[PDB]
Amino acid sequence: MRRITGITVIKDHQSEDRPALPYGVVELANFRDLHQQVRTIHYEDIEDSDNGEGFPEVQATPEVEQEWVFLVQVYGPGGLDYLRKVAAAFHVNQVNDLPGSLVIHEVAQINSIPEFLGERWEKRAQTNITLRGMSTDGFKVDVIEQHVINVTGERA
Amino acid sequence: MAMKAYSMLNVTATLDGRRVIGLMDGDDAITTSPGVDVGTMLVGADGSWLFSQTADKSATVVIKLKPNSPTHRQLTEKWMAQRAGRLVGFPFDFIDSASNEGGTGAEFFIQKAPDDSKGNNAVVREWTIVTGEWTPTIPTLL
Amino acid sequence: MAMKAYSMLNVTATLDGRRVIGLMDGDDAITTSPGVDVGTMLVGADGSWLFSQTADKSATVVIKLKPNSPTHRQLTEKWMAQRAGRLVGFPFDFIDSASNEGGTGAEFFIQKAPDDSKGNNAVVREWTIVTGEWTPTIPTLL
Amino acid sequence: MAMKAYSMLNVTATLDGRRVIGLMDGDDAITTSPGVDVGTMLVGADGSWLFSQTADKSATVVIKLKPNSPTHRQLTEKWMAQRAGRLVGFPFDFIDSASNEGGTGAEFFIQKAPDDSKGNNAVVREWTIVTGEWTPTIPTLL
Amino acid sequence: MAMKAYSMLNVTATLDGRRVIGLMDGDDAITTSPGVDVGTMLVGADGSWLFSQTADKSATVVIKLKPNSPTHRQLTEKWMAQRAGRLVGFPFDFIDSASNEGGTGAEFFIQKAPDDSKGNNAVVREWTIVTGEWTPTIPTLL
Amino acid sequence: MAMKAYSMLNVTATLDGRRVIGLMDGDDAITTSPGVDVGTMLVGADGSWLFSQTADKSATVVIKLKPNSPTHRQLTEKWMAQRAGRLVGFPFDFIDSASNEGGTGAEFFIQKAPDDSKGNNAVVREWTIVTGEWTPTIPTLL
Amino acid sequence: EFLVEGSTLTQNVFLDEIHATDWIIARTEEEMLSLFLNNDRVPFTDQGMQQLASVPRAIMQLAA
Repeated sequence: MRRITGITVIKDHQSEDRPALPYGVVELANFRDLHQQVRTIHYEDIEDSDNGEGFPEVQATPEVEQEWVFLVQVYGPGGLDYLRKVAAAFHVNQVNDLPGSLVIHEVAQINSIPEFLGERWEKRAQTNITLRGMSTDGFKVDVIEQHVINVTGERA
Repeated sequence: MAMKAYSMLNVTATLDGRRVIGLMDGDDAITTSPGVDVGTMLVGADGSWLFSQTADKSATVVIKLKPNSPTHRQLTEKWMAQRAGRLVGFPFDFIDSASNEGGTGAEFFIQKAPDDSKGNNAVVREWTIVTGEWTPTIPTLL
Repeated sequence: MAMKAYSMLNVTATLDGRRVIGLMDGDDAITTSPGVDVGTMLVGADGSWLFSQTADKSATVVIKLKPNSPTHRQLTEKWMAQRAGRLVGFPFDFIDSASNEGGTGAEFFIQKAPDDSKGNNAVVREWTIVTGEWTPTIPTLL
Repeated sequence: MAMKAYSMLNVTATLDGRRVIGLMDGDDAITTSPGVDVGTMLVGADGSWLFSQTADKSATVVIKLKPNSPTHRQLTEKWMAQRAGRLVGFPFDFIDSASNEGGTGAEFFIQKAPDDSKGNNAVVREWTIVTGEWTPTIPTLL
Repeated sequence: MAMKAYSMLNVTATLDGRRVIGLMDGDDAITTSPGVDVGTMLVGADGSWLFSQTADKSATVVIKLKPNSPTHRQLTEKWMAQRAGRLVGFPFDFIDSASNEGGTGAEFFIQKAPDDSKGNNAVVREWTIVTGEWTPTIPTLL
Repeated sequence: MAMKAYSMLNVTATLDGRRVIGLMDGDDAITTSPGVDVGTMLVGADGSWLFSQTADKSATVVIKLKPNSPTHRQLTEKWMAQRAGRLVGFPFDFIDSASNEGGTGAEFFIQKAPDDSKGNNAVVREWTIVTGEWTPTIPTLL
Repeated sequence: EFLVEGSTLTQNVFLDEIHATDWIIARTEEEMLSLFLNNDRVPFTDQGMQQLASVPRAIMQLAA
């Protein structure tokens, strides 16, 4: 159930009864990294760890941007207006806010595909909504904390 | 305060108090370029070298606007004000909220003017402004 | 009085009384460009700066017409009139009704002439006109 | 006498009596361009202006022909006649019957010559002719 | 009262009451040069030195005008007046409003005359005037 | 120690101690080019020849960075340090671990600066640095 | 004959240091006032926050 539109929204592939006559459905179509290489690598020491020699273990996390592509469908007698409000709500600020390092990038073309379901032309609409957000992970890695160098002049 | 994804919804530009709203489509709608090269290396006939650093801290900015944008009205009023004889600064400054990257200037001046093309669809209107000093802001959030 | 969508059905151009009708296809059929740059910034070897503003308020306009357009007939009569020896202004002015954007001039002159290409299909005919003064109109409806 | 659709079957060109038949494919097979610009606007340092009109009424024409066209034979005979030492006018004139658009000249001269390329298929042969005077005809049927 | 940008729209020149309007294009349309050097340093064979200061406070001015400018008419009347036998001063004075830089003289005289070139476009007409005294004004606004 | 496949995960670049991380997409993200040609052959009118070898051992490097990269922050701090008046070397050096191909320099200087384009998506930021000496390392693992 | 000690107020607080800061303050206030009156509204987000930050970021540049 989205805050922008006043209707009920549900997940893509469930096994429940159709909720009401007007409602929505969101599916995840794909996602991918956006740039070829990383932005930074964040190193952080694990809280209260030990690698066997009095050294706290080090965890590294890459940071790259990613793109997620969803598939939005609205079923019933108000699909076009409900998706038009979503398209026009992507421009105003303080409204299109998402919690963590997430950004709505673009809302795509909106098509209408009425379908003859259950002895009645069921109005339908569908679009694509794409987000944009950084990447988080963490893997344990090893670090240098000393050096050694030897210098010689071959022939004095 | 994680370094969020880039978005045009967090970039803010101010031109003499009022904001800039109507911008054309494209990967380059507000572009600032420095005046001249930072320096010049001179290598002599023997192999020695000498670097020379310039004192020219100036920049130009190019803004692309739709034919229907209040910033276009503001700029076309400022152009006529300059043509009449009045000459003032109208500071311009722009920044990105995600990384504090951008810059500011104190006194700009209209340097170029767009071409009024009507045709069958909408066309860009490009304005070129020039400053005598341009201070970038250091991106502190990387 | 909402700022309606742009359309070529609301742009009006007048060339010496009569209208302009036959225009070629494309996103640029009537394009006006100013004479020279508005100004020039000069930065010295020390870092100081000085801006210089020009007094050249002149413009040129390019019109693209089909090979069969009454405006083409009017222009090719005016060209022959100039070649004969007569020299007059024939004011040209154009505007968009949706935003009052455009301009006007008092005395123009034919500067270029098209190339008569026959080939297998229709080809553009481009005319270039030049004024000594060009007054844009401020878009009051944004 | 409605302004019918354009067609290459109504364009007539005459080169020293005989017609022109073999023309290459393309949207530009016979193209005439004027010698120089019609005029020049000069704006001084104060803002005044002065327009200058030229007396050069001359034109050049470019004709594109297939490698097998009787006009090619005629032109390559005329070229050799000029090379021998004889110098004459051979008037050329062309027109469109749908709108009476086109022009005529009294004395032309071969200015360029084509490049004989054999290759695997047929290639264009371009001839460039130049006149000292060129009188366009006013399109009276619009 | 900020030191505004330079512009030719704030420079005023007066020649015997009436203004100067028609000026040719270029970075140098009104140029004033002093008569002789301010001084001369003389160093002897031993190393001592002596500076000598002249009493010649005189200047010449060069004005470049279009072939169609009322100032050209005024100057060509004054030249004929001098040729007839009448000899008078006709004071000339010019100044920039942005920095109060310029000068004035009390009695000038036509020293040179332009060359009447017709050609294909407009050409400059240069007049050279000479004074016996020339007082510059100190630029008080920097 | 087989000559493994090439990968960007084994190329290391160091700019004044800290590493370079944020690099734009493309087959060319760090490119170094020598100052001038290695030599010049001069052949006389008789057929003899003479080769001339230069003493200019200098190079320039171009780095392409994303708008959000800590190296961008470091470079934009160094640029302001140079503009203030401080002038230092900040050595840069880069190498490939698979074949020991690359080079190093002792004292570089910022020569160019990027253009701040905002637009609708992310754009490259290109920095150009110049050294007075550049020592390549010989690829010992082929 | 000339003024001496530079018009101090405390041990090492000179008059011009007060005058310049007062000028900076009285300039930023005027520029902020001239910003609510030109634009209609300043939204309550980062977009409007940087718009207000644009005034000191220009006054400091003009002061340096």
